[PDB]
Amino acid sequence: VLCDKLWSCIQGQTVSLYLKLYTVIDKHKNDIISAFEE
Amino acid sequence: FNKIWGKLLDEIELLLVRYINDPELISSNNGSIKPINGEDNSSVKDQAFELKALLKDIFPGFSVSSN
Amino acid sequence: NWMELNTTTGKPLQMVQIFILNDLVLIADKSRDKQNDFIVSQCYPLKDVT
Amino acid sequence: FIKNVKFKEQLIDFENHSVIIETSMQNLINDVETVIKNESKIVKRVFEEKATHVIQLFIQRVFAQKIEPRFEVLLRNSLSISNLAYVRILHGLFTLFGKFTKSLIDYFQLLEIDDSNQILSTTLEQCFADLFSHYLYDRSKYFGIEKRSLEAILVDMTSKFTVNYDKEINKRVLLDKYKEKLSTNTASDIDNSPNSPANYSLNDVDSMLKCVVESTARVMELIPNKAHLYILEILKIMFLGIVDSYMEIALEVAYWKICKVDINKTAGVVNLNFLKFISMSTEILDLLSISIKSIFLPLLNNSPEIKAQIIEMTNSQIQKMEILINIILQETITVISTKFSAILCKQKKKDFVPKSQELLDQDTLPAIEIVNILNLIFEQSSKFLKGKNLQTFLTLIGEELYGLLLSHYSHFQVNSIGGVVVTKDIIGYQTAIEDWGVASLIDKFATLRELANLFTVQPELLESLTKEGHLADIGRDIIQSYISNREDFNHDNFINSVK
Repeated sequence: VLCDKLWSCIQGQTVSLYLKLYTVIDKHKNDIISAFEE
Repeated sequence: FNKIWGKLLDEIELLLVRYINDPELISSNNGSIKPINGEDNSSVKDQAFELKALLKDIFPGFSVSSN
Repeated sequence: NWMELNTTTGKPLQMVQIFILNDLVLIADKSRDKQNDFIVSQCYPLKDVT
Repeated sequence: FIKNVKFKEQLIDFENHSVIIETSMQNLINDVETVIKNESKIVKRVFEEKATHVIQLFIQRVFAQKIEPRFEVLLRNSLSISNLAYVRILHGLFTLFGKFTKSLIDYFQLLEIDDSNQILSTTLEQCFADLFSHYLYDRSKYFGIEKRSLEAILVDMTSKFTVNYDKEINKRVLLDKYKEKLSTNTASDIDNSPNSPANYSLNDVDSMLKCVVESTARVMELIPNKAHLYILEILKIMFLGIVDSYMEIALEVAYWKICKVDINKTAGVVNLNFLKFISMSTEILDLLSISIKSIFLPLLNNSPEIKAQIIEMTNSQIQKMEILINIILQETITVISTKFSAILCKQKKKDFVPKSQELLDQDTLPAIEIVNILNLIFEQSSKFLKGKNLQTFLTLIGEELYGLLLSHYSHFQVNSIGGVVVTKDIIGYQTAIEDWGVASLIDKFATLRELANLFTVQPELLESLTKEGHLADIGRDIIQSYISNREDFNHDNFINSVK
């Protein structure tokens, strides 16, 4: 209903959190975000 | 649109020319807009910030602030 | 050939041919108007040019 | 293929461009400059055409050699340190591209061909514009992400400036979520001075003016003629940082000092808050007003939307921030007004409801609470605080002390010799409110002094002493009944005068 914009999106883009945070990892090691993201 | 806001342009531009027909033959050719308080180098802008530091001791700076 | 200056900041402006005629001024940016047909005419008359 | 050596950073201070490193490609730019003069003389001899291919394909091989490899490597390393690092060092990096570009202008003058002195020169400047175009001005990378890292350094070095004043001296509601959310629609710290913030002490405004006017100058002189828009963008980000984060955060610092608003018998946390808001006025209003005025006079190029930065940005922060501070000087005026009014009239039933019609003519809680409330209120800071609001603090806070004289001194409800205790305690406050720091009370509390000699209407001193000059501060039919403000009115037939 609303998590599809919010959190079912996040349940459809779960790995895309760290994958989208990797977008700053070529432009301008990876433990404290990609292992223990809470 | 350039009638629908064309005429909304010009009827505005005359309307203020109404309100500046003030009783002097007001002649309305200044353009200064002052607030409540009345270079050619690289670091001269920093000298303008430091010129505001010269304004930081100028004058007191005194004004009125009450209500 | 007066490559003009941005008068406020003191940096350069674009270049300008200075066309001082008999009684009118054509401070014309001829860039990239390589003519000198219809160049950028910062123009006025000389009788009140200061 | 450098690996981003120290240091990197040592450059994020509240100043101009700073420490390491060179460039080290200005090494390579000088090497391309004397290599440029070398192949300039060599190919000047050994060719037929001149710009072809020296300016044509060997300037192309210059930037394709250097500015492709070494300068995008320099963007990779300088950006690989940080953003505002490579923003300021992008201003310095591309400023060095203008340096060596000007060395190709004088080195262009070492060449002597007119079509080469035409846009074949500006082909080298156009490949300089291509090195610009890899981090192009057409995107929000070169300006809006420069404004974003400028917001990083702006909120960083400016929001966390006045550190314990911005965060925190309150919750912070601090009358900005309380009074301005009600009227325009109390102990919070104790007790010294305007001590970073206000403002802080104009040095944070010199810090935010230093770095923010610094990078404002950097993207100002650096970027193209599309400048007044971003000048209204970052200048409105100074309307964030100064007209909102220092008129309503670092002067919500000062309104956490005006969280001692409504300070009735609470004039100790407004004994250090007169100088705090008074120096928000002086340093923040005077320094930010004249500095934003004359600095804005340079900043406006020629536009009439620049007047929308004059009126709506600047002058509506003088009228809007005038609605901030003077309404918090209206409720701070209610703090000192409720202070002297409530606290100075809070004497008990032997002074402020005295029936002592033939005795008790001395000093009491009118003098102790007038000199304590007011002379601990405004003769702590506000006597030496605002000269930035000189006749407003002194003449208007003392004019409300005259209003408080109408609440304490001309409203001291004592009887026919207790009125003489107002003529030694509220006339003992009339000169004392005129020394209490809110010190305009030498004429209207002196009117309460002659009314105090009028409020002592006994059966031998009721008619003409009440009929004196400023004893018409007693009532028109309540001259003889000047102690009708008391328990007992005027001792057997108060009202034999109006007929």
